[PDB]
Amino acid sequence: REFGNLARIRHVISYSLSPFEQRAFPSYFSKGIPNVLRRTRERILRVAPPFVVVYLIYTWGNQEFEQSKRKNPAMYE
Amino acid sequence: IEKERDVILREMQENDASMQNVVFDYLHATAFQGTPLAQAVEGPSENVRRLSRTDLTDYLNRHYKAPRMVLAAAGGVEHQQLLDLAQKHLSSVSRVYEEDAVPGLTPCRFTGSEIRHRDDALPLAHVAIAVEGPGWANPDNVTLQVANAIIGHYDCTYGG
Repeated sequence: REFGNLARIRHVISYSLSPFEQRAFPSYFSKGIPNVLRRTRERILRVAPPFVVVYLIYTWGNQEFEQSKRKNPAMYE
Repeated sequence: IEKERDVILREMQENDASMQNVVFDYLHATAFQGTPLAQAVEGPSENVRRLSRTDLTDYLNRHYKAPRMVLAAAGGVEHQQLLDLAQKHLSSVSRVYEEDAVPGLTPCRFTGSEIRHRDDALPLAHVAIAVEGPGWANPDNVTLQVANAIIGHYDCTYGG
């Protein structure tokens, strides 16, 4: 619970650099756009199609409501 | 060479088992990374195993030059006798270079960084924190040594 002991770690070596000696935006675009595009490829098929169904039945509900608003010519005499 | 190579492998294992030397080597590496000052004195085990006699002869003929040698004597010794003996023995050291392959001192950058070798099975933790020093020729060495005396040192067996 306390920061001194939480888990048992053996033979693990961590390397770290100084924030004032390394850049804050290292390859923000060249290595940034492929990363976000890869994430989009990984998690685009599980998210988008439900919202496509939302948009489809949204338009369908609006169309049916407007058609119920519209009358019919079943009243000729 | 083979026998002492086995000796160096065993001594590297022993020094790996020594807590303070590992931390000082880690500090040197993480402070002077990318420079010839990061590498330890004993060197990596791969270079120890792959090093040959011709590399030793190259090091002897490149770095054991005359003007970078100081013959120092202290005690019941006469400087005239020492100079005569040095003229007798250490006259021919071949200060000249093999094909004018003269090396040169290059500055080594200091960097702010850390290395953390976590191994929780060990009983105690050794931590070294340092900054860039002044160098040998800088007159701030006396002041920084005085400041180190202000901070002091302690061992658990101190009677203070």
